[PDB]
Amino acid sequence: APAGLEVEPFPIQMQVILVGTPEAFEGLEEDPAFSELFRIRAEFSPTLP
Amino acid sequence: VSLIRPGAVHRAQGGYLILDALSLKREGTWEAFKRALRNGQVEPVTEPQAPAGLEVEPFPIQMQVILVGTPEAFEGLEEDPAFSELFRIRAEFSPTLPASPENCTALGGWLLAQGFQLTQGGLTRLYDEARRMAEQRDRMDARLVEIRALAEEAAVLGGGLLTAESVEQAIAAREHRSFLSEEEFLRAVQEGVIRLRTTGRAVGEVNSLVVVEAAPYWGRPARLTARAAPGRDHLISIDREAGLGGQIFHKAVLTLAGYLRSRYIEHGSLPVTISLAFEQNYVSIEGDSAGLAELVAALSAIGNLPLRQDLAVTGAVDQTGKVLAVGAINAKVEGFFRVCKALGLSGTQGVILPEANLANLTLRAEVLEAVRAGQFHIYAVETAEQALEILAGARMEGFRGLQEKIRAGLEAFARLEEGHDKEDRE
Amino acid sequence: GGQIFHKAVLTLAGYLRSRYIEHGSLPVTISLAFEQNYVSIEGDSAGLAELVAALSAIGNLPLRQDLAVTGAVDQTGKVLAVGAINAKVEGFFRVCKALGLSGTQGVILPEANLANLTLRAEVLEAVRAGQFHIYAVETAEQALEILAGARMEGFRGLQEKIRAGLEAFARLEEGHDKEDRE
Amino acid sequence: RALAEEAAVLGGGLLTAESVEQAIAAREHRSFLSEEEFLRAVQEGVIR
Amino acid sequence: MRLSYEALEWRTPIENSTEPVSLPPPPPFFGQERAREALELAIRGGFHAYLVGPPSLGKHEALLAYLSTQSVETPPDLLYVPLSERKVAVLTLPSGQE
Amino acid sequence: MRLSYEALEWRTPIENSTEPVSLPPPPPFFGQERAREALELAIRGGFHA
Repeated sequence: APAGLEVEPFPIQMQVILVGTPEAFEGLEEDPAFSELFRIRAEFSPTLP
Repeated sequence: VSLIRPGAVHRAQGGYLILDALSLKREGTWEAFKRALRNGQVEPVTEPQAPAGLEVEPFPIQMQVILVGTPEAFEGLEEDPAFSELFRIRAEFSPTLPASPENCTALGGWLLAQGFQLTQGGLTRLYDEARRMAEQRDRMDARLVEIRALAEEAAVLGGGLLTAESVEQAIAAREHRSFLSEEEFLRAVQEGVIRLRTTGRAVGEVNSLVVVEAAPYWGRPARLTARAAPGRDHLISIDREAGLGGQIFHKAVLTLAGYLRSRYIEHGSLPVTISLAFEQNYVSIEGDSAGLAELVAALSAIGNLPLRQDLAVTGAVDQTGKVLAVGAINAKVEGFFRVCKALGLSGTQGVILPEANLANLTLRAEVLEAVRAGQFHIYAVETAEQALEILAGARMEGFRGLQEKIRAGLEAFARLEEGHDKEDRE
Repeated sequence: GGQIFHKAVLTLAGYLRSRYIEHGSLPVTISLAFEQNYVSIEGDSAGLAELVAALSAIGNLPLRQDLAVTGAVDQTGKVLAVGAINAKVEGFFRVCKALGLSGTQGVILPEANLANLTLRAEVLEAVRAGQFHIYAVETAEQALEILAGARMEGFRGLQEKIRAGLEAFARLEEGHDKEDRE
Repeated sequence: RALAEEAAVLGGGLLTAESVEQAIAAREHRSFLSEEEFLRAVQEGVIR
Repeated sequence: MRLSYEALEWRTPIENSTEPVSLPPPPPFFGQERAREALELAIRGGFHAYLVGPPSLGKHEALLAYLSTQSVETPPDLLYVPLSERKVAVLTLPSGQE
Repeated sequence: MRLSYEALEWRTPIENSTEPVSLPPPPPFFGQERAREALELAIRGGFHA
């Protein structure tokens, strides 16, 4: 479409909370930017006392 | 002419264009950009399916281009001789800064400029934590983004003011959030699933300290074993020969073999084959830097010396016996101290690490307070002989010393092999 | 990978070579094979079954078939933990019951796995009735002496019997070398 | 030519001997980081 | 040898933690003299240059803070001027003339 | 050594199986205090976790 509006980018004011298996985050954790953006790691212990 | 949208070049005339070499190679635009810099001119991108376009005269370039990126990202560009031909000036950001009170004041000023409110104690604690993160006492980490993030976390926990106690809370929370793997390890050790001798003597068993690479940075002990058999001089490192590792002569294996052979010459054929292995896995091995733990375990196995399981052993060893520095010493020592604490401190446990790592030792305050209490003794050694003497408790001198018992063990293996060779000739 | 070293093979070889130094040039080659396949091998940990079977083959030891054995072992002889002890013990108990229990069927499992034993109600009831037995061992010596039914030292000591078997292999190789003179 | 340029900037309009020395020293010093780390490690005793 | 506490105690002694401290902001690239001198050389001479360093060093932040403090001669205005509907040349003018 | 039934008995001793239980719902992430505290930190500070 050559009729694209010059849409102003929508500002982001939210907390992004990724969810996934430890395997899934291994690919993303490689990136030096990922550790810079997401730096609070909430781990779910697979067992409870 | 009115549809020409200015790009990066069309806004930096007489100024500075700040680029990211990582992007330049990720978008493959480095070739075109380098050609443009060569020409000193550039044209906007022309769509090849629009013959009724504009033959725009190339836009002149009069600007300082200042590339930004990591040292790793620039080798992809340093192959081109034009790259060093264009950018003659390389500014290398030192990963560490001199840890001096002037730099502490500078750090405080920088944090205040970031908008944080910090007490003097909080600044001191952040400066100490930065030094620890750099893992040297006299060089504070220059990664000011990480320091800023840590200060953010401390402010959130402190209500807005970076009091010292808030900074210790933030550091403890940082450790605690990624502590799950170590929680499982300690819980297993308590439950007996992973039995690590933290008391008493054992022959050939040592408590090495390893950094798991099946996980992020976390030092933990791994019980390393070495067994001696009478036979060839071949030295098998099981963790380094679990597959496609026996066809490669690893530098660690050759280093251990060289030290062992050249240290004892009365049976210089090395009548003993040494099998080195790790109890269980989660063990990650360098495979290129022989560990002091392996050497002391092999010597104890050869000489049948009961090594103390109280004291962990870490360090990279050279064939002369000169113990070298190892990366991430703090993590290893903290991990062993945690494992000792979970099993309860008997007041005798400790760590044997190279003297070279003395300037890398920045231990967590719990370990320091344990040390001052005479409950956890950090032993620093220079050469493998000192570490072996500390483990065995005895010296290299006198009747029935460590050297004498190692000689006796090698002699016993030599005579056993001679008797075996007698069987091969009869 | 018929030309690639394995952690299990190196582990067992190290243990065997170290434990019998009066024949350090280990005179006997041992073949470890699983009767029937459907056997999925870890390939990264040498099972206590492999070690005790090798020892019985060396020493001509009649091992008890009543008891199963499981567990990984280091190159020192320390019986380590293995995953899913429950499934293995339940499987052996079912196989025993289908053939009819006799009160002597049992399992040899490492004491490390004691914090994992969550056996079913039927197995626990069989234990309480003394129909199925769980023996927890820590070092390969204990498992070997349990299976063989005799102690390592003394009359018909298992260590002495293994030494006798290795000496028999050594004298056989010497007799073969007698033909190598020609 | 590049080194002469660097010397000229440090002198401002002239390639004096001092300017050439300063330019060469700066050439060494800008890529001196690895050796700086090496010497710091040697002094601190990390590498003996 | 058995390390004593004093040779192991590295934490800077905390004196006061009850009062806030006000400090002047440090100059950009503080304790980073190599980068400062290299950038001064690359700026006075107008040479192309490149910064290297481990990630999360705040290279962008510190670099932009330092560059904004720099004063540069007033750049000329450069603009595309169409001599036809097919030919568009580049025109340079004194500052503020476009 | 032959483990006794008492040592291997791990089932919780069942007292009553005749009356319904009335218990309040547990706090979210029960027994997951690591994840709970990490999310507390991520929420109060508004970081990306």
